[PDB]
Amino acid sequence: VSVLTMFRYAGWLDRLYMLVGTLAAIIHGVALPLMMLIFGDMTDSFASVGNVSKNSTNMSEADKRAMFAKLEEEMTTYAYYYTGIGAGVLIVAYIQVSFWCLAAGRQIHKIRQKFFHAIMNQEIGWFDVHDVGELNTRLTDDVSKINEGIGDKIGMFFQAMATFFGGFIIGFTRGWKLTLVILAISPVLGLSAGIWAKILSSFTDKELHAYAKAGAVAEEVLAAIRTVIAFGGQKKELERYNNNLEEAKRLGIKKAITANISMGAAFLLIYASYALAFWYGTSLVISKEYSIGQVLTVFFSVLIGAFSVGQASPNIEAFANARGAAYEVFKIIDNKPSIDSFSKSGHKPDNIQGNLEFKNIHFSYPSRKEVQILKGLNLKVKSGQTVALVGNSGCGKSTTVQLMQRLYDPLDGMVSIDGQDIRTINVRYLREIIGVVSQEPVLFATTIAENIRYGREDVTMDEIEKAVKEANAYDFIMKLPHQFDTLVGERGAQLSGGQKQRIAIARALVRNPKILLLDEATSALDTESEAVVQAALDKAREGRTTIVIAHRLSTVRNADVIAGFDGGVIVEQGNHDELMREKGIYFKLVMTQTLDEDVPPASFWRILKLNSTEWPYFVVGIFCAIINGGLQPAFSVIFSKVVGVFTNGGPPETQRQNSNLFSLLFLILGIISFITFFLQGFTFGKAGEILTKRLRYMVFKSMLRQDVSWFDDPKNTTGALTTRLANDAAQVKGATGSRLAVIFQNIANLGTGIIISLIYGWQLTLLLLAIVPIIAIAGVVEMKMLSGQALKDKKELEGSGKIATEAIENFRTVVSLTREQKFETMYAQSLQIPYRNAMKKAHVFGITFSFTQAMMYFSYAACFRFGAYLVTQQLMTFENVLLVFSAIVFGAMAVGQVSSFAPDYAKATVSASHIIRIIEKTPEIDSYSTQGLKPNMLEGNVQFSGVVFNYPTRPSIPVLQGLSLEVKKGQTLALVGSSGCGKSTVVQLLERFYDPMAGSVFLDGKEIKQLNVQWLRAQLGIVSQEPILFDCSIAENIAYGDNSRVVSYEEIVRAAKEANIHQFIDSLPDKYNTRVGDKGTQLSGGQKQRIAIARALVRQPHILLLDEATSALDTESEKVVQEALDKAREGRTCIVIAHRLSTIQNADLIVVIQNGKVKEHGTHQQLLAQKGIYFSMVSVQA
Ligand SMILES: CC(C)[C@H]1NC(=O)c2c[se]c(n2)[C@@H](C(C)C)NC(=O)c2c[se]c(n2)[C@@H](C(C)C)NC(=O)c2c[se]c1n2
Repeated sequence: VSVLTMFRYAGWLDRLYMLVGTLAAIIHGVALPLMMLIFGDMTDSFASVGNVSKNSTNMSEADKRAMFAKLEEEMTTYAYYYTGIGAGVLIVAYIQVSFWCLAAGRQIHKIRQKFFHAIMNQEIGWFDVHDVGELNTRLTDDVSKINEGIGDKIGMFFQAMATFFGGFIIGFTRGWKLTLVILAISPVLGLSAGIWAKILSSFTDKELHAYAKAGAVAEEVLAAIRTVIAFGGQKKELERYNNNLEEAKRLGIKKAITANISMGAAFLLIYASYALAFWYGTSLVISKEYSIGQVLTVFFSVLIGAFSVGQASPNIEAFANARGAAYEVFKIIDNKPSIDSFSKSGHKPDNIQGNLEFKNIHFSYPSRKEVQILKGLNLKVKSGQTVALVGNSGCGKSTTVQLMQRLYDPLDGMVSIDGQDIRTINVRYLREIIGVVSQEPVLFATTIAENIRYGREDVTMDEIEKAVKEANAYDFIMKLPHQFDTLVGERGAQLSGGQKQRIAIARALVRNPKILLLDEATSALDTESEAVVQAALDKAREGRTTIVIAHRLSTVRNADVIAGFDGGVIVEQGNHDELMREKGIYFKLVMTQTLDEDVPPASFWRILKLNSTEWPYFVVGIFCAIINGGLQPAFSVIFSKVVGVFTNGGPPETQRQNSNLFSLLFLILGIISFITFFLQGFTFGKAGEILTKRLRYMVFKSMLRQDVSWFDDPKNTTGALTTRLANDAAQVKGATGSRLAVIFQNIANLGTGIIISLIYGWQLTLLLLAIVPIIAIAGVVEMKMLSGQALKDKKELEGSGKIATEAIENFRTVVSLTREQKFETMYAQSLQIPYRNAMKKAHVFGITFSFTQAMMYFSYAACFRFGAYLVTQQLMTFENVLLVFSAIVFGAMAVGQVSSFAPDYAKATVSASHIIRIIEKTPEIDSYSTQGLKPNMLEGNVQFSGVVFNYPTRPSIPVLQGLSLEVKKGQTLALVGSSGCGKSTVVQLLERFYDPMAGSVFLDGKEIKQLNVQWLRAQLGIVSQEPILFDCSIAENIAYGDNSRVVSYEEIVRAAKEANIHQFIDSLPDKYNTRVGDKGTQLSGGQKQRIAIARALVRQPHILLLDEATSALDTESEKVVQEALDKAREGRTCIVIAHRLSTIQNADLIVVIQNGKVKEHGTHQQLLAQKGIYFSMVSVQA
């Protein structure tokens, strides 16, 4: 039910098609065992011919005839065999695939529309809860997973019937009890295999979780980069915990990694066992009873039943994860909670006009426990009026405004619009009859003409023309290029909020309600706009009764009636004057305000050379690799022998030949493997260990030393970096392992394959090499075609998913609701295309997979038939075919390698390139000389000649053009610009974070941008806006280890003293030991600054860089800061930049710089004597 059924709901000819295919799949897997039985019949007639060929020394003619007759006889059996099994595979395959598609296809599609629309119907709730971020996320993600659920499933039913039926069919029909001995030994061995292997595979899981832990403890904080450069360099810590947990869980999970190699070894060991019991049980039940040297069929075949149950396993899984998540989020899908709104039929009020009535409504927010914001609200408002609400403590006003669109249904009491109860009239009809405008003027990524249109589908640019003209916007739109058909550059980020809101005005305007609501629309907008806007707001009001909650008492004056609120506490009501007269709430309050990347340059073999560098040595590794390969073709050889010696050889010692080879297999495979692996696992594994660890150490430091425009102007977040750390150390690891695997399979396949290939027979060697590289190329192109369709599909669906998102993310839409479907409709359109396209590609996968399989039987037809070729009187085509097919097996072993081990080397290398390009870098300012700190450099006079610069993005026109400043010693250089840039950049330039484009600086005499970077940052009293202190203790923080500076106790005492933070240091549990406490979230910015300053003075600068230090503080914080800073200055030079046009007075040389160029300068009153820039600044101040 629910889970699975719903999960597969909705398909007539679909469900039928689904079944159909299913069947196909069945006949398919089964098709493979049949294939095995056959190899039986052919291998048996073949064995007969070889045994009589063994007797020989007699009737030469009777032999020409018996062997030719049997040759052509089976040569035919082969024709009709591959013809059979073959044609089959092809056909049904293509079919099962169509299941996959068609099925999931239309399925998903359906689920698609029903989900979009679903969300667009869950209403309020999608604002109520959800992450409405995480939602569209799961939108796309989940939908897809459901799909993969439908297709892989098909594949599952498949291999499920391949194992079940095959292992049955053969595992019971051929043997009678022999097939049963098979069942005995084979299944039992399959058990022990899957068991032990899986037990230690999960032991690997546990080891990997122990890793992730070691990982984060190998992560730490790596942001706060800037403050860090102005600090020095962590470098030990990182490395410490780094390699620490690394090496530990390294050897450890590498013990389970090597144990994983102990697993590939346990499985292979047991493999050998498979052989052991296999051949043994055979040799016996093939020498005594059931003498057919064809037990091979049954036994081998059931093996196939096992491996098919495996593949079956991952497929099922996908059906699960798909089933599970799909149906659960499906429940959050098809489900139609709604009912607190909905969108259909309802009550129709043609009466047009009416009065708003709020009759005792008790409302609690959707957050259950949240205290009812409308602890009983009574408020009626006549038509034609314009009532405003006033509050301040948040949540109540906007709340009423809110439920006026029926948004949240009232918890109790009710509200009657016009004279009928809001809850009784149709919702759409309501929402349309209710024009509203909140603060956020949301605009869609389209043209103005549109946004408007959105407000109302049908409408001619004519009406829009007037509408806007009325919403007074017909001007900027005009002066705006493209006219009405002007887009809004990806979202509502291309014009002033004033304009935006305005447009909206227009929007809702064209809606022309009867009830207009303004949720502090004007709010959050410059004064000027504020006026023009209010203006429009008015022009649209008064013909429409309107309620308005705002803070601009100024725009509250023209109120036909004011509403007393301040967080959900109704009170005084009536005209402005009446409330002022009431000297209550109004009066008072009125008087209270008066992650993408991808880089072209890769790195061919470069990673392999730098590979070796990051490697001491491990021939031992490559060695065991090689021998390992040799080990594989070996089994190949030996097997051929076994089957051969027994299918055509001498009757005596048949048991010694059998007991020998089978025993051999065992010792050979099992022992050399478990050993070859373990051994390598240890070597190559340790390889990845150091490589990673060491790699990190370098990469990280490379960053530490790195810096300038890097973190100064980065687009490489702290995460992206940290990640880079982990992932890439790991990926290169995969680079060395691959290289290992490469040499391996190679010599394995290539080498041994060719050797045995020379002892071939020249018919087989060639026909087969044609077959392996060919089916190989068909597999690679198979994948390629598959990723392609997958990629392009993700792009069309993307577009569709981007818009859809835009709507759900921007629920505001609902405000007009005049688009829901309209929207989804447009998406139906896009969806429409990738749906027909999903069909085409469907068929595709079909023909592809099929053609694959084709190549399969085909290859077998050629192989066996071409092998057996001419065998009249005994020709060079006998048992050797085994070895030949061993070469086919060899190609298939190489496939086992590229489908296993370290990643496809691809992402491995790309990630390798990244870590390289980074570990490399260009230091730019590490150690050096470039000064000697002569006992007479302790001045501090800063010089700025030319000063032209502009952090990386030069075509944005430099923010430093021909600048020039200067500053004496032991004084305070005042600095004030226009805003943001200029101030900080200079400070920066001093810190030499960015070497100016043209010009230079002089901290005292020598040339800054030549002086010693290290020392120039040794003396520096830096304290910018947003401070910061690592999750250390204040004592340590205060004692900021700039360099060899040993945490000087009495020194730091000096820091808390002057800094003015000794207050928190006095008492407050632990005194100096208190860790910032949870990364710092326990001390006010004032405090943190106090420690900031402590830092500076702790370094005893000769220059103090104050970057608006206190610029988001308050009482005694700004005061105590300016005082500590007061004694913190004057003994040593200090450029103090700031936007405190008030406390800047106390300055020696105040410099008024107009971004790029300084315009005025000198002493305060003097600048005031210069009525102009500085003047207009203190006057705007007031
Ligand atoms: C592929 C199916 C037709 C069929 N095999 C043959 O017809 C065949 C004819 Se000679 C022979 N197998 C012997 C012999 C060469 C030693 N094979 C191996 O020692 C060997 C070692 Se790993 C490996 N195979 C992988 C690889 C090949 C995928 N194959 C299978 O798990 C598998 C399961 Se059923 C099956 N194969």
